[PDB]
Amino acid sequence: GGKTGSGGVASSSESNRDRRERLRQLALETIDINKDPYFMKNHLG
Amino acid sequence: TMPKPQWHPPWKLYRVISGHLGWVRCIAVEPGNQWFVTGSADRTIKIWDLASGKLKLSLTGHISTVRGVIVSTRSPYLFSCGEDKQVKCWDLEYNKVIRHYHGHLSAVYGLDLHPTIDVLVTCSRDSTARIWDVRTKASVHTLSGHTNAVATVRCQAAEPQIITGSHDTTIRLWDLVAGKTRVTLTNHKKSVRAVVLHPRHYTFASGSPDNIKQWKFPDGSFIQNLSGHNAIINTLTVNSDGVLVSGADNGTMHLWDWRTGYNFQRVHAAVQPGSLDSESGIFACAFDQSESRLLTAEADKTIKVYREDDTATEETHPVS
Amino acid sequence: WKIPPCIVHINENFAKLAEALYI
Amino acid sequence: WEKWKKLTNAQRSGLNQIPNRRFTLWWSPTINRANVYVGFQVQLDL
Amino acid sequence: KNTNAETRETLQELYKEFKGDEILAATMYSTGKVSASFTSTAMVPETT
Amino acid sequence: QLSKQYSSRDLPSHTKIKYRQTTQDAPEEVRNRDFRRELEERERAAAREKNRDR
Amino acid sequence: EVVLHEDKKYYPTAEEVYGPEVETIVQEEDTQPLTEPIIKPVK
Amino acid sequence: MYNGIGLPTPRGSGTNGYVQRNLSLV
Amino acid sequence: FEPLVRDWNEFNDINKIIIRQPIRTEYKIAFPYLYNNLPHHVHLTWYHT
Amino acid sequence: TAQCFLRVDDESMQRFHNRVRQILMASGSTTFTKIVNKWNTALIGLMTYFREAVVNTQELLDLLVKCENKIQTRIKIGLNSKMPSRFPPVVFYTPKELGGLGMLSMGHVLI
Amino acid sequence: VWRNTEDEILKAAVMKYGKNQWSRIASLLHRKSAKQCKARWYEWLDPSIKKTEWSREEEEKLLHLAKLMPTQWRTIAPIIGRTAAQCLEHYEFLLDKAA
Amino acid sequence: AKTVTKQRVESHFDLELRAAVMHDILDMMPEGIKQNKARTILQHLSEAWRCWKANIPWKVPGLPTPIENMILRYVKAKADWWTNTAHYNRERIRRGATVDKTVCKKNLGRLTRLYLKAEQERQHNYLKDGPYITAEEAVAVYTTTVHWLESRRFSPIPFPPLSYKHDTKLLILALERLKEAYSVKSRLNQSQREELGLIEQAYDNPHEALSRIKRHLLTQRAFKEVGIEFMDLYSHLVPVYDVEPLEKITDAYLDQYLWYEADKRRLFPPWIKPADTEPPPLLVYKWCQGINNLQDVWETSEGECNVMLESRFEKMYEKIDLTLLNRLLRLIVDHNIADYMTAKNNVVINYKDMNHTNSYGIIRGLQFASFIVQYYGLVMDLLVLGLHRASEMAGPPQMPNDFLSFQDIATEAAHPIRLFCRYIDRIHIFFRFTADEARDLIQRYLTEHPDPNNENIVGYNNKKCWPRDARMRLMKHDVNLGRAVFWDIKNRLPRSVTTV
Ligand SMILES: [Mg+2]
Repeated sequence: GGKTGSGGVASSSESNRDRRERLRQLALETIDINKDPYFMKNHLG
Repeated sequence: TMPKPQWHPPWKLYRVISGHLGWVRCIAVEPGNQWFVTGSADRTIKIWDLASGKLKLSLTGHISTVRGVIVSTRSPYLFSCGEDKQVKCWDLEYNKVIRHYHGHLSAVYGLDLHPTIDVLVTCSRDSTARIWDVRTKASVHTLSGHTNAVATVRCQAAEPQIITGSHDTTIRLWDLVAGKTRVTLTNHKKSVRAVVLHPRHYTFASGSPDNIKQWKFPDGSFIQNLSGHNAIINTLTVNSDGVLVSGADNGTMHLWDWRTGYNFQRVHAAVQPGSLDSESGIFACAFDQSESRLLTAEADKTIKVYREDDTATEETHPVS
Repeated sequence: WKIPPCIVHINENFAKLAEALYI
Repeated sequence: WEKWKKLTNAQRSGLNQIPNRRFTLWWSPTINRANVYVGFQVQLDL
Repeated sequence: KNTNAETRETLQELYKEFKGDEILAATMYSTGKVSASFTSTAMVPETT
Repeated sequence: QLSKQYSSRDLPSHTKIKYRQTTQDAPEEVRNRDFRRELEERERAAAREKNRDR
Repeated sequence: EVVLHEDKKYYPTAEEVYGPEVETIVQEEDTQPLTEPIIKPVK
Repeated sequence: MYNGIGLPTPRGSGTNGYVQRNLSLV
Repeated sequence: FEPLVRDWNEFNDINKIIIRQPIRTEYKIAFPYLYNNLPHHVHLTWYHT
Repeated sequence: TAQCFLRVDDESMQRFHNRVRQILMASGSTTFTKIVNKWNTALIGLMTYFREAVVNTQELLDLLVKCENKIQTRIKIGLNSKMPSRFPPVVFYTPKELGGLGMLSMGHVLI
Repeated sequence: VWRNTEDEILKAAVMKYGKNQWSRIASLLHRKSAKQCKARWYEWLDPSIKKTEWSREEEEKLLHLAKLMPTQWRTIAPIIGRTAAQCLEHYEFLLDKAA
Repeated sequence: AKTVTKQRVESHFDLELRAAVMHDILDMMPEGIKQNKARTILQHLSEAWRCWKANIPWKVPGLPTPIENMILRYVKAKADWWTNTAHYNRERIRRGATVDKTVCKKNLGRLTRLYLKAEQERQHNYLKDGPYITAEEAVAVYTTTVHWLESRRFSPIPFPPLSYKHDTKLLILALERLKEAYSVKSRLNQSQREELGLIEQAYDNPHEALSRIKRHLLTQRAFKEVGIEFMDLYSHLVPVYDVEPLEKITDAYLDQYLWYEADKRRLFPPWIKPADTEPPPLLVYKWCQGINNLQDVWETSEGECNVMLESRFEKMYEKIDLTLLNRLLRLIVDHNIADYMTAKNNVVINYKDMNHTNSYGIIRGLQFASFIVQYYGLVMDLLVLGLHRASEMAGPPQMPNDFLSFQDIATEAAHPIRLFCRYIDRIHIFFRFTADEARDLIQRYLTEHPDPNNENIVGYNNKKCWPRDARMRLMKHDVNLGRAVFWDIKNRLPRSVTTV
């Protein structure tokens, strides 16, 4: 049983974009927990 | 010190009944001494013959642990009380539930009957007790005022008529007709789960992991301590002959003298074959009506029956 | 009373079996 | 008779009502007769 | 078992040449063996 | 503050108490009885029964 | 004395755990069907 | 006549439980 | 009506019987106790008016 | 020189019955025609295996009556009524070319 | 198969989430599923799996078992502490060095 | 003040279990003066329960004993409740009282966990109490199989050659069999999509495949892990094993290959009977029609007795032993294939979160497990019949017999066992005794298992489906012959191998 009032299911392009973004947060977490002074995220991402 | 205590013989294990499928949590004896009744955490109420220990019958109505049973002296009724918040009235001539007392708000931890009138007292985990009219299933009084589970309740005909020991570690003696607390005894340090009344001595005892205490009616005055049994105490049960059995929750059960407070025997039974050793523990004790046999209901699903030892004397068992 | 926070055998007849079979 | 995209839970399960719907439309002058036992009469909307 | 020469001569040579073993010979609060053996059937049951 | 709501289960039912009669086991006969010897008797009788059993 | 897993007795028996003088009943199924009242009525 | 033939109750049987006698009996 | 409650016998041995007239439910109701085992909660009705 | 009397075994009756039971149980997510396709498959698989042991087993014949009419009743319950005159036999036994459901029957025998 | 990048993304994911939430870790990985994740961690990326050289008693025990219980590598391996693929390759390797 | 009905039964059991705990010790056997960490003893209690359910040995390193005993006691209370509820509902489901559809699934999950706890214990007990089969029984079994095969003049099955001619036929059959699973092409899943991909690419390039296969068969002896689950047939459950598609393909091929070669070399004698020549209704016909054609079979004049005994081998797939089975396979195939099969039965078996390692029995969800079961059953046919009668039934290797035929009438009537059929592990035997054979059999039976009290008549089980005019009649001589025959057949089978 689903529910009423819901959108669809995210399409593979949006799923891909957010897989990417989640991966990036995973990276920020690990470089946080490993405290890196040798890092940069440049103005192009 | 004190006079010298009476010498009582010892008690020896002589039977071990096994038929339950979960902890056995309450036990009681017929008036006329033909059968006893056990209520267990497998949700059944079994009825055993007291001579042979054969199981005559098993009733299944409850939805969870039966946490107390009792049988009416005046009417052909058994009253059961459970953790499903329900209190039932089994009629023993059809073997059928005929009456049910609704209104508690959490498990009903124990239940007792008035010997003269037809009323019922039940104590529960919502930190209240209730007085039901047996016959019209109505709550005549809601004894409130404790501040935690009301572990146990006893009623008597003399005054005060209702004694409840609780888990906020205090005892209260209640006026029934008024329906409110006369006396508040705050002498125990840990939760009070067992209290008992002497059959012929206007006195009562109250046990806790600290120590048993003896007290005097009707205003609840200290009399003496009783110490030595340092374990969570699930049951106290007193003979006619000043024997006082205190059965604990780590298995051990000590026997005392009601009067002088002298612990003369210490029993440590062994668990039924396939049990862990941490599944030793005693939940109910009961003297039979001849006060010759002592039944116990155990946390390893057994009923251990002890008898009086007939071949011992003060020179076999010196008194200290 | 402090509480921490929650978060092979081989018989020797295998040998006598295997070598009885090789023989 | 009547010879990708990704779907939510309740699309990947729960029956398909359309073949039931058309079995009822076809057999419908029987499933909807007038001589019944108990049944309270009602007019379709418009 | 007198079934055949293979079995007779087998058990002869086995009870002859076969001698005791080494690796699996060696290899066959509280501690916690109770809790272990209780929430795991893959152990020998201690009850104390 | 006594409400007028009500219940199917609180209708009057079982309005007489069956009192325990003379033959079943009235508190009178319990006043009388000798229990220890009666129990000794029945226990011996059962032991004899399960002796004849085996 | 190789003990096929079907037997495999752990758990010392009753007589050995309690002793030679204490009796030991084991009452699963009961006598006395449900319809036979405990307290009988009179007539 | 329920002559030991038929159902006790034709209630949960999926039939009306109606009974008759084998007309081609001889 | 719905039935009230819900192996081997010797009197039912088919070698020992004589069926000259076959029993029927009319007989089993006319004589409840002669023609029926365990006849329970039964009224014995008869009339030679 | 001899005769063999055949019957369907008890455990084979019980296995047929459990198979119908899981048809009915996993049908709140099927359409009428798939409930009847599974009934048809199970009933052919029983009849074509046993074939004359079924004629001689008086307990099957009852099993098949009750099971067939439980399947029909689940289709009624799928619509929203069990009136016996809204659903004559014609709607269940009509072949699937004429739009019916296409049941195959063995419960219209005399037992 | 598996590439340095993915192996390290795995390492990071696991070390964060914990070692039983395989479905989300799978979700982090593009074209990798929880079966493969779990296998990879429990055979090659678990740090209690040791990639060193064999003690002589390890080896003599190895050959003793592979004679006791022939071809049962999953059963043998834990009795000496390497994964069964390691045990298998090293047993053939001793057999062939003595070939 | 609402009742506890049917949907709050589990929720309520836990309200009250964890209330009782909090009363019980964490406030009546403290002396952790500070603030008694009851919120954390309750967390132990819930992890002790998860570990019981997953069969993990739960031990928290330093934790006072009273607390450990309290936790262990209450987890055992919850486990007794959980298990008795599983018993109760399984009876209800088996006879038919629920149609509720969450109880069916809760109960399949409960009994799967209980089965896997029992099973991991049974494998541990193997590795501890040692091979249950002695070194005398194992040697008798091995030597007897050698004598069989040598008198048959079998010709062992060789490794699938390099330029073998039939391999694309055998692989085409494999893959057709595998696609039959996904006949419908439903929503299947990731893993079934991937398996279908593998089948199609190995359908396109049939030699990359066969190269891969023969490589696996040559080098691999450590395989992935297989998953398990149960199929609920409402009266019992059936295990269903899920193997990885690569190895599924290598086994499908090995299955086809072994069966083709075994039947060409005539490995399986004709009484091993799910055979390809007839369906089961035809076997029943041929058995009736074989009995009726035995020689003077219906005569009782001189006091003969026919006995038809039929039983089951009672746990073969589960006390197969992987070391003895490796050697007994080596007598038959190439030591490479024997080793692949025997090492493929020893995998890690995995359900939701419980894992264990198979070491004792057989995974019946492999694709050559038909072959392994029927070969082992051949060895046990030999222990039941003996080599002499089994060779009279199978006839001389230059001129085999057909299902239930013999060569002459002398040989057929030279023994009590006249017919024998063994369906996969079901055993149907037909004996024909003379008066004195029967009398001596019953003598030696009674000598050992004396029945002075006429209680043999009680255990006997007949078919309460025919009328008593047609059932079996238990006279003393009859039930005693029945029991003697069974006692004599059940003595040929060691108890560490199989029983009856
Ligand atoms: Mg919802």
